[PDB]
Order: sequence, then structure tokens, then C-alpha cells
Amino acid sequence: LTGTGVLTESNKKFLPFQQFGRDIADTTDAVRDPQTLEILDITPCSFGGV
Amino acid sequence: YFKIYSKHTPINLVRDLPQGFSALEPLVDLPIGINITRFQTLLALHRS
Ligand SMILES: *[C@@H]1O[C@H](CO)[C@@H](O)[C@H](O)[C@H]1NC(C)=O
Ligand SMILES: *[C@@H]1O[C@H](CO)[C@@H](O)[C@H](O)[C@H]1NC(C)=O
Repeated sequence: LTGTGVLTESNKKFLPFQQFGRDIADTTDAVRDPQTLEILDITPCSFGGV
Repeated sequence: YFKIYSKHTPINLVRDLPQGFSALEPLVDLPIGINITRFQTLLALHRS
């Protein structure tokens, strides 16, 4: 799974089976990292209009 | 793939299925790769 973003701590109580998370657009919003099993939230990097 | 979903519920109703909602979490995924059309429940006798 490829992508760009800032990986941050999260407070989403994932169930054991649950690995990643998806938004309305179906782009991944959270992921469970292998090896350490922790749940990292994926927040798109800051952007906006000039 | 044999998907088994399970849910364990504490109840106190006597005879029938209780009326309510409970979403079943996935228990196990088994790569068995076999044809299944018939199934059997296994019970246990009590002897005295
Ligand atoms: C390797 O990944 C598994 C998860 O598949 C985990 O249980 C284990 O602790 C990891 N080991 C190391 C050394 O990171
Ligand atoms: C599985 O078994 C049923 C009944 O024996 C049969 O009708 C069906 O064609 C079988 N499927 C495969 C893929 O063998």
C-alpha cells in the first residue's frame, strides 16, 4: 500500500481483525503497522490554495 | 476459503432467539479449498 502523509498517534479503538481504515473516497485513512501491530493514523500533508 | 464469524452473548431468555442486534466479529479464515454441500452438528451425550 503506497501513499503520502503524516503518520500520527490515534484514538480509534480498532478491533483485533481490523487492519486499515477507509474514508468516503476509499482512500486509506489509518493503517496498522506490521511487526509492532500499533495503529497509525494517516493524515494528508498540509496543502491549500495560493 | 472457509470464513467463520463468531459472537458470544450473555442472555437470560428461556426458549427462543432473543430480539436484538449484535454484529458478528470474524473468528477465523481457513484455507481448506474443499467442496462443501452438507454439514453436521456434533453433540455430547451425558451418561450416569
Ligand atoms: C514480527 O511481526 C509479528 C507480526 O506478524 C510480531 O508478532 C512480532 O513481534 C514481530 N517481531 C519483531 C522482531 O519485530
Ligand atoms: C460440489 O458437490 C456438489 C454435490 O456433490 C456438486 O453438484 C458440485 O458440482 C460440486 N462442485 C465442485 C466444484 O466439484
